[PDB]
Amino acid sequence: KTVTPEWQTVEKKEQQGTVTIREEKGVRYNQLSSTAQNDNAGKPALFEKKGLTVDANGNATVDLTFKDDSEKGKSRFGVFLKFKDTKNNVFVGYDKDGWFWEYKSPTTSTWYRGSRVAAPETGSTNRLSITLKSDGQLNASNNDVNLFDTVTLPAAVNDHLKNEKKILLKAGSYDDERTVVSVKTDNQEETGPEVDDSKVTYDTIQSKVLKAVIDQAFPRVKEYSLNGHTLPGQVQQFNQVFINNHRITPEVTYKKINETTAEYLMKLRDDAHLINAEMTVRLQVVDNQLHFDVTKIVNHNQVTPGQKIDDERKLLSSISFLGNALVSVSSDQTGAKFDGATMSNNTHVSGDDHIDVTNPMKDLAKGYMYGFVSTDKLAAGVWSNSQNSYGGGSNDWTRLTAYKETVGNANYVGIHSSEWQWEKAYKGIVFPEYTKELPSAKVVITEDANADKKVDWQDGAIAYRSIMNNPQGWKKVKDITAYRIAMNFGSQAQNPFLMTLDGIKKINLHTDGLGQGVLLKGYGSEGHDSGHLNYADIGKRIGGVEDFKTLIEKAKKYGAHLGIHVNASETYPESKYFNEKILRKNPDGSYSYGWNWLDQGINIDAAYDLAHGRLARWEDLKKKLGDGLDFIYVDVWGNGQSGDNGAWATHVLAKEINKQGWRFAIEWGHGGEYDSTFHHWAADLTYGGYTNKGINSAITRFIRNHQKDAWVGDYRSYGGAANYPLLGGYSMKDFEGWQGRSDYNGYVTNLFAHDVMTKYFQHFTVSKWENGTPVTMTDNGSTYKWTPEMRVELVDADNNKVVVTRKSNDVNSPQYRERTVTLNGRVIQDGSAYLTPWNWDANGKKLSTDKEKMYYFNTQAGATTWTLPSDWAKSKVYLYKLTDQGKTEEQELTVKDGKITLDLLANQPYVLYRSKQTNPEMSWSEGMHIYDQGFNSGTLKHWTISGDASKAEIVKSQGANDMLRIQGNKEKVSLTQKLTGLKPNTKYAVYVGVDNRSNAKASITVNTGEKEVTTYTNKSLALNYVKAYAHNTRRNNATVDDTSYFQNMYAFFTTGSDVSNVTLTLSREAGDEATYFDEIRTFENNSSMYGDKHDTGKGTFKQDFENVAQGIFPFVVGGVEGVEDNRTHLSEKHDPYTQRGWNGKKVDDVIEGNWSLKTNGLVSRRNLVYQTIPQNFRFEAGKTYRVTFEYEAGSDNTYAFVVGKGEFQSGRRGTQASNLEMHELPNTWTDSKKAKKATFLVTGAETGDTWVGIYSTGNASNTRGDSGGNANFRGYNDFMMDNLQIEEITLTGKMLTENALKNYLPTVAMKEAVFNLSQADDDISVEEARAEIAKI
Ligand SMILES: [Ca+2]
Ligand SMILES: [Ca+2]
Ligand code: NA
Repeated sequence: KTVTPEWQTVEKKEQQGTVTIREEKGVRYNQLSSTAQNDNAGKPALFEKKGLTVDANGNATVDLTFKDDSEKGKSRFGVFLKFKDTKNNVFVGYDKDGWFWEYKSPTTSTWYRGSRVAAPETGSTNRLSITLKSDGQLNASNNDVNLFDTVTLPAAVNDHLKNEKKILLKAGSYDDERTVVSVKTDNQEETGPEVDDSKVTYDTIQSKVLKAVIDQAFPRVKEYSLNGHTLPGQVQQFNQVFINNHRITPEVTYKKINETTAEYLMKLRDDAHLINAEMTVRLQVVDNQLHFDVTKIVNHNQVTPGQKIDDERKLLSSISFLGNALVSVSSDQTGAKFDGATMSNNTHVSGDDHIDVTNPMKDLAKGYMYGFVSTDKLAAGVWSNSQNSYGGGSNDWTRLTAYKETVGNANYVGIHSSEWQWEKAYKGIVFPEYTKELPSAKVVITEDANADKKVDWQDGAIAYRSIMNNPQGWKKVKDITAYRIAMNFGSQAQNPFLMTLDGIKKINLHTDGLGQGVLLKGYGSEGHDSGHLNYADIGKRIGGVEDFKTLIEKAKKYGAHLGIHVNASETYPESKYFNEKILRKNPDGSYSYGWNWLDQGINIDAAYDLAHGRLARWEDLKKKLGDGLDFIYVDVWGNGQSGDNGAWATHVLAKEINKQGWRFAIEWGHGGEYDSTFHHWAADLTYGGYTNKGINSAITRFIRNHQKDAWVGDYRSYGGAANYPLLGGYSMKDFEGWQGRSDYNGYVTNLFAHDVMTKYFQHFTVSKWENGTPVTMTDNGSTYKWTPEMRVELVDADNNKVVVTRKSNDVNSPQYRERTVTLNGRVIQDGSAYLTPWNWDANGKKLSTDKEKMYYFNTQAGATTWTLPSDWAKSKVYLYKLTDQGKTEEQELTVKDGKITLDLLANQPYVLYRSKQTNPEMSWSEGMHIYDQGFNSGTLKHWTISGDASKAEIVKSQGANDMLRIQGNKEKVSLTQKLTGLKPNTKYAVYVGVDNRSNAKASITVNTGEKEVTTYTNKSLALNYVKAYAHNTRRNNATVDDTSYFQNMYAFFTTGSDVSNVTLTLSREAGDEATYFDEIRTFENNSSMYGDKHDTGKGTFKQDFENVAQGIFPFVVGGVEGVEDNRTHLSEKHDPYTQRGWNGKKVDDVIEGNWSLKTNGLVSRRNLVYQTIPQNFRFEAGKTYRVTFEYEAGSDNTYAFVVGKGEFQSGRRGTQASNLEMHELPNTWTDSKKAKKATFLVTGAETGDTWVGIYSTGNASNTRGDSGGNANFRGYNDFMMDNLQIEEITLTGKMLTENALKNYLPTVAMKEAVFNLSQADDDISVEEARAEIAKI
């Protein structure tokens, strides 16, 4: 008997309730109760379970079954996640009035308005799921009912609770009322009507191999028979359908077209429900398949896609043959069994049902995705194109429904097609024709199909592949081994298109031609989460359409497939397609705001969007890009931001995308089961926790493992299916920016550790799946039982046979986590090492004999011996070490009676070949006008060095990222290349990224043949805080000593008519310390900032922001939010939406022209938002300048103009905030219709060291009674700059007193000292000036 509670009250004396163990009905519980000495505010009864705690990766999951034992309407229950205290937490729970979320923190505390799901009824049983992630993405469901739309915690709120690991249940009291809930513990230790065929007239259609007995009155199969064996269809007559969810007995006329084909015309009429249609069903046998097809529908009501309709009831919306089993099995038959699959993304809970059809037996009426019935002799499987959904979770994608039906002494289980869809409409407007897809289902019948001398669901599964749908593009999945995100954000152009080609080339070498998948996140507009919906708006700062086309063409040669990250759920005002009609509104007419980051977005009504030309937008992208693109990754879709993102809506989206020739990929793992080939939740193992991963179904994975990356990969933490799956499963990493990750070594290692074998298996189809003994595990706050897979067999078109076997059934054994793989009887993997053949090129084509190869990888040291196949056995054999320079350290191995022994470096890939091989010339950085732009070629030979060439060399950053370094040179060292492929008489920009730790001059110089422009830096003084950038200052990316001061150094120039002798020169003067360079980028640019001219030179400096090459030049982003997707960027005009007045917006996004420099929401941070650095603009020693700009600010004194010098807050004297010269700026709308103008006099410190910038003060903003998105959208918390001008002048005392006057007047309008300033002597000295101004 159990005396041990799974739950206990917390230790805080006053937050204590009463835990008690209670065993009632079948089940055991722990009853949590509140007491008299509790309340619902500071001192509620809190409870706590060992293990239940935010996971290593910062995701909180709760999956709690319970029942409410409180008096009806008297309960206040919920879960606290990431709990710090009563006023610092996230909460999901209910009260009288239903389910809500709520969060509390200094910055922001609110809860859920908007209609709630009703609270649980007393005693009813509740399966609660809650997820809070690292994104701050909160979702919850109760008994598979979504409780609310996804909420994302704001940056401020999430950052504060990021570290909190507490997960508590709350039970609150109020006066006499108490909360009492019983949580379900982990530990818990026939007749029916007979048939009457007397009036039925049957018929038979038959192929060579399959015969089906069919009714002449209604399209139903009585039985099938293959090779004398039988399976029933629908034994009892049911001559009724459901149209628009209404029961209707059709008027049917029948006609047999030929021996294989019969068809029925079916009239459907119900005046009371405005039904008046006819349809033609066709039943056809082909080989061993029965095809059920509605071949024609006619709605006699008048309906026209695109046109509005007066009464949605006149549409023929849904057709249901539910009640007619397409195939079934009888408990009278031997081996009677049904097996089905339902959606599960919980690594602990399989989604599969395995039911013996017996009499007696349990009720069965359930939706399924895949379904099979089998006897001892035959198996059948059913397919349907139904996009029915019975609900969320396991009720979704339920294209089949299985039913128990008692007929006489027999229990039948039959598989029916779920409801079909047809004419649908949104707010009266009928959807486009292409949304309609004629209903269709198929049955396949099979004898043994995997030669194990028994007939079960697996035999159905094998047969099922010839009737099922297949995700468009699925054939490519096998050979995409290296997926990766290349990211751009905030006008920064972190990963230009042509530059991505270098990374493709790099991986090509290190993997010896394995296939790649690069997802361009921020390909459009300014980057990621900018200009959503305008899919055709390829981003100009990363190379425009021209470069994106080049990237696609040249990537083919390396098996690099490209995709783009899009969003069909949300848009920002900047966008072209942004417009009030497309926006989503709540019942009360307020906007459904999306997330606030660069700008505050607004959700869109996807239904409206579909009804109003969304297809046009895909076709524009296609017209713009042309052929070449592989896939489209649709972010967000699934979270209900944009409304209905169900099976039906998702199918329609996928068809739009597919129709352009593109593959479909989604974020959601629940999502797009019918069409997707890639799910981020499945692929990125460390994200969302154990309940948000891939499809946990042996049946589904059996069927489709080779077609998509959608499965449960290896992640020991998550347990269950995730504890070393035998088929592996794609595990993703990256090094080109995503989530601040730019470490290259770990990318390749992971690739061989997990993905090579995962992809090997995808070159075969599963044919046998054998499970072992149930085993007990304990993780993520529970103890649960799990049946692992023990043996999987796969097969090939050419009869090759792979056999994967787990080396132990014992979960405590380490060999539980080990497998052996045999190819045709021969061992290719055992435990930590494998030696796999790989006989396919990057694009999956068969490699020619002479190019066939094997890969070796071993996660430990130690010798391993391998038997060679017959065609390698009597041969020479060469081992190569694979590095970022390709094949290295060639080594002839010794073969000994068909065996070789490898004793090599652990976690290092090697490739074996039958003959000597060489690496090819990569043509690095091609199209970028320079060779090896990022120093990946292992050599500086291409550079003309001048000086002591030993003082320059390529070195690796702390992120394994190659860089040029010059150091310890006692004389000038310089490296020169000629710029290639330039256009005559054309304006250009070039930058090299530079991080200079020496005071010595580090310079970039272009010489056009007609002119020479130069730009230089001394010791760098600005840390790099751009999260998506390779050389930001995170440890894993730091240059050296855990810091990075990398910033782009520019030179602007113009070619003359002769381009044959344009050279670029990086150089460094004498110094001991190091300068590091990386990433030389040269590109067309039409700015003119230097005395109204383009070329770098003397003259007044002006930035109107209209022709910025990249970034926020001459500023660089500061440390105000640490290394981050910085919330300062170039904002784009789209009038009226981005300007004053629209939706109550208080300030302009763009002050003049089409572009301005916008900061969003960074108020009250006490830190530098951005600053100049000397290499972008140098305030020269002793000279005085007049800095001038126009600006908008939505609150008084939230942002300030600052003059500083040296490295800000570097711990050196006077680099502190106090010591900056600071000018707080007032708001620009309360008393003005346009941006105000600022003027400052700045004199360069003698250390050549000075800079100016914008600082976020400690003052609070003033949102004028607004809040939420309204507050964000309207710019109370924003700051915009435009029309910068810096101009050298002659400092004089008078000059100072005049500028002071202008700066002190605004105070005077709400004195005598200031009047006296205005009549200061024309020749006041700078001293007396400062004297007087100080006294004001
Ligand atoms: Ca079999
Ligand atoms: Ca402008
Ligand atoms: Na923007």
